[PDB]
Amino acid sequence: HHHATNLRGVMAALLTPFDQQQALDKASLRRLVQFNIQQGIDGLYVGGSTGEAFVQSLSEREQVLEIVAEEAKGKIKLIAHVGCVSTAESQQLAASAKRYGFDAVSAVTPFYYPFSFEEHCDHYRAIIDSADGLPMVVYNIPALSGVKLTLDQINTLVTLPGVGALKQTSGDLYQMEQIRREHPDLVLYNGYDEIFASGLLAGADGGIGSTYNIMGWRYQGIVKALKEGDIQTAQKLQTECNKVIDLLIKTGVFRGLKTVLHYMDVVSVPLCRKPFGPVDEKYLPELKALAQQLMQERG
Amino acid sequence: ATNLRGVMAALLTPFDQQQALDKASLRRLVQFNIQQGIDGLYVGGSTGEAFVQSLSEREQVLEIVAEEAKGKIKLIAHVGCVSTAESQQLAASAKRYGFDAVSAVTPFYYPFSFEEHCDHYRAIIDSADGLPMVVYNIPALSGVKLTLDQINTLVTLPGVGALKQTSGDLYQMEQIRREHPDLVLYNGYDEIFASGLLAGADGGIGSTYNIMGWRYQGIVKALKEGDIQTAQKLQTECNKVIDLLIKTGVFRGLKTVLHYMDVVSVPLCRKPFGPVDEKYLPELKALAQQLMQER
Amino acid sequence: NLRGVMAALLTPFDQQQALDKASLRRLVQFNIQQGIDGLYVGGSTGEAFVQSLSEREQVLEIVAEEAKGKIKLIAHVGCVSTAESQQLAASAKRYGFDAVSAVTPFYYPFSFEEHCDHYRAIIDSADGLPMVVYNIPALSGVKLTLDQINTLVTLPGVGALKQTSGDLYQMEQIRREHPDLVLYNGYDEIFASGLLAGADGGIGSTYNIMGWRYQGIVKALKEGDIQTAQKLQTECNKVIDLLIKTGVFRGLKTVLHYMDVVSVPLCRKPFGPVDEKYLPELKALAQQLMQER
Amino acid sequence: ATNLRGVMAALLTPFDQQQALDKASLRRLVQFNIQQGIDGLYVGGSTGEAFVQSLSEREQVLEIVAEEAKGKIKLIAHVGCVSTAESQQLAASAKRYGFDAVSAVTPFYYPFSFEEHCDHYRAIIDSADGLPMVVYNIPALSGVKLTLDQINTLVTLPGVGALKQTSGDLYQMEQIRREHPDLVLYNGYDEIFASGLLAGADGGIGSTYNIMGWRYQGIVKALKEGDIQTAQKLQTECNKVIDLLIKTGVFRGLKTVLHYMDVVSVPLCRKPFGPVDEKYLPELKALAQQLMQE
Repeated sequence: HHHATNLRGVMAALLTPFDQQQALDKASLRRLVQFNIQQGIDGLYVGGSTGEAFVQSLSEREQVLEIVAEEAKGKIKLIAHVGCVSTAESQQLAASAKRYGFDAVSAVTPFYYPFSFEEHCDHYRAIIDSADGLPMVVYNIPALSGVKLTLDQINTLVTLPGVGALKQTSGDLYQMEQIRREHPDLVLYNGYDEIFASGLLAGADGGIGSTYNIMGWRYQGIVKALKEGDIQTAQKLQTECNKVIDLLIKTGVFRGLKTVLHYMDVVSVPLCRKPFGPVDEKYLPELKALAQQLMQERG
Repeated sequence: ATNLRGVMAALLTPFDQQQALDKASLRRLVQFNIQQGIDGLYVGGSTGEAFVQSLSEREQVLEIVAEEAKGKIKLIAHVGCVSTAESQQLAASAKRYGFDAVSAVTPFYYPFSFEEHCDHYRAIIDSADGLPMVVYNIPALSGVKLTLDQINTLVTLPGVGALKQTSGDLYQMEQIRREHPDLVLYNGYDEIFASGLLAGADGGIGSTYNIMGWRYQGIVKALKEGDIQTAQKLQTECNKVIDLLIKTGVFRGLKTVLHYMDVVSVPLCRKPFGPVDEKYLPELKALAQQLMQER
Repeated sequence: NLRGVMAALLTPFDQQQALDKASLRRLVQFNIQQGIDGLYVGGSTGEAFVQSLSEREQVLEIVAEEAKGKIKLIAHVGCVSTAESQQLAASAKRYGFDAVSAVTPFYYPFSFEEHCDHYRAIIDSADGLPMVVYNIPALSGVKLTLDQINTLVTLPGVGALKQTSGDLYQMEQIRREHPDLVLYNGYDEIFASGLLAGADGGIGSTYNIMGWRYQGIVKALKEGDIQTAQKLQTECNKVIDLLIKTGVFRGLKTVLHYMDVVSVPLCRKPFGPVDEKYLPELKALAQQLMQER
Repeated sequence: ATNLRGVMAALLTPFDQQQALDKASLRRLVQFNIQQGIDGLYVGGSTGEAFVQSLSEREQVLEIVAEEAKGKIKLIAHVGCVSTAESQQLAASAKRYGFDAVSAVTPFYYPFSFEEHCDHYRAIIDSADGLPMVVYNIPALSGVKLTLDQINTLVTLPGVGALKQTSGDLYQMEQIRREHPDLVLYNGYDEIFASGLLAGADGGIGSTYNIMGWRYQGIVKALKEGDIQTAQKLQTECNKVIDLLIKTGVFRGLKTVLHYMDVVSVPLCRKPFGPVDEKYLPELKALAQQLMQE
């Protein structure tokens, strides 16, 4: 619990680049990992939902995990999202994660089927087992999983021996604050980017997100401002993030960020995997507009 | 409507053993919010148990409070009912009693269209005869689930002045604040106050304010001179209290505390609300001594 | 005797949104002739939650003058407030009603225990009338569990469940668990299915236009005329499609306008009027419905 | 696709204690389904624990089923994954084992535009290569809240000859049937099967049919002659079991009953499904004996 103090920070949810055939664009991936590190991001959360995990294989996921150890180990933090519906698939990646040098593992509450809470804790323990002492980030996302944990349940999920943090992809800051109060040293990752500033105020000590792949820096400043006690530009940074977040809801959060990064020239093909479609044409104007904008406010 | 910007207590409505309006306690509770340091009042809301009162009851409360408080603070009158005609009767009555504004929850139970909602609000803003209207939004209890634009359109309606945002979505809070720079934006849920501010609210209307509304102005102060640590500490001490209220049942809890603060005489809510569980009293009893000693 | 096809009465208003007594009366009659086993008085469909207690009492009385000893009359006295529900109940007794009803009190979060008392007080104030416990999650948000349902349908004084839920598994667990219990289908649109899983009746809105069509669904099922039921239900749903699109209450009131029963087809504000463009179909529908019976 | 009409068992996938596919108990469970009265089997669906298998495992299951059942009865391959191409791979495979029908769940987890679903269902029809498709809808587990128009646009995509309707909204079932007199219409919730047939459904695909598909076939029958009273008794007894199988957990519960009837060797579901509770064994045991006789 205390051992996980380091896992604190702003961590990007790495996208997975794909080629004209839907295959892993291995080259574009390699670039993106850099694009991220030169932004000054604290760490990368690899193979999560943003990372398109669920339209890939145990193998394909493992290539990414690997192709990212070669690059980003030692320098920044690496959390490996090893989560599948199957517990055994999860432990395969947890051990592949231990192998490849990773700093922590993480798993989405398994989904589609309605598992009990006892079943949920057994899923997690077994992935920790196979983690061979790597920290666990329990990954909580009701919107998309369909899972609905009480407070007490969530309290129990994070005091399992080997649990080090919480991805809280939830909009409830009453709960976010209740979690802090309860576990005063827990590493509490804000998960919805549209409310980072707000989540930090309730007891977060960092976050994870997908938008960082194109404007990471904005999020670090918000942390700085709060440390400082400068409530004013903190809100300027939240506010500008959501004008981008606003547009990435309109286009498609993944195919938007990728159709951006194609303009920043870090992706040969901005595609997501089927069944996800191509971005609609008329956004290209503004998408082209946003890459062009974002490159200059950094440099 | 900067006059409306503020920490407004959602006034509770006192009853007696026989479930009758307790006007002694109404008046005291009104004074105990003045002396406490509140910017204003929001009378006859959900928190005031509006929907277990008759119109005549909601009128006698309005009248008393303007009697005790007009000129002394801002007063908003929640005049909302499911019926437009009931709602207008109360708008007229609020205007009569000298109120600064009126408010009305989205009308509920039956499905109404968004056009029908707006006409509801047009009709009310009119019987209100010049009072500016606070649109009242509480989706979890109303069951009305408004989009963003729809909410942009309700707030530009003729003679709408403010939005009570009783929502937990601090993304939508920002999108309103960023799209209506001037708008008086009230935070609804007491437990995200600090963060609702950050997201872009300029104040709040809240039920627990009735017992520790300094702690929420104390939140506002703390945030304005960048003392995050006192602010978070407050919210935290607010939620500590909100955790107990959520367990005891919030209105009856809140009243039972004022019953130990000697303000309210019978700590009842109306049937079918029940009494507070006898087991919770020492914790409420000593929340009050605790709280009386902080003020 | 509470068992049957029991039409949820609409409250016809005049051009000033006041109780159109003549039409009210014309609708009691216009229903009475359809075969309907009874009329459900002052429920949601009766626009009750946009009337004062007086106006609701006004209806209970008028109707009970047009109807008592002829058909079954059920009085929905439910408000959010227990005291107010109690009043409408004692009235329903005075006017000599067959049963009272009371939808789970809504808006505020009440405990199931708190609910239970609500009904205990209303069963006392109805002074020996039986209660129709009136479930409706969609509109009230009250999300009842089977176990909670089980105690409520066996509170001493209660005698029936208005099961306004499209969950036909739960219908059967209830028929199973209380084999005698009277239990009304609430969705007009799954009535056929609902008797199949074990409702033995319906309290419904759209019965005000076609009680017989529903009655003849009950016939066919009873008579194993499975082909018939469907045919009917399908024509009973081709309307419900229409009415859902029109505005339902207004839709029905209008149809009763083009049937010469209701002088002015209006609901109270905030329900506005029926769009103009849907008047032809409603008129055609009206003039297709008088043909049958 | 009128030939696809009927009561189909949603096939369970037997596993051993290593969580490896138990191939001798698969074939047995297939033979037990055939011997039982079934019109056909629906393979590697949610009931088949699809979403905890790999593509390989899903393919090896199918193969065993088509070796054992093709010709004899009707065969539907649930080839649905989140990814279109994985569905596409399972699709062609499904055709190599000479299946009658292909199926796929509306892709889940990520929110997909309706358009993006329609294409997905086309790409799988292409690969199905002449095998009809069974649009499989199940809002409760998928979180995909399809409307009426949307659904009508699906089931008229060219190639689609069935809808699996695992939605408990029997008004929607009538609208779909009123609009589509010839569409095969599989009831998906076993606990409202009678009521769903009355609403429109002419077929069924379900998990409980693995232990009492004859009861379900009798409902179709009972109904069609106009014997409501037995349809009723049947559905009420079908429902008595589901009460049971919900308490224990449904797949494992069923795997247990199936174990007692000498069909499945090890009644395990793949983690994170837990084992069934020891306390429920008496009654689960007791249910098997009841059903073998009946």
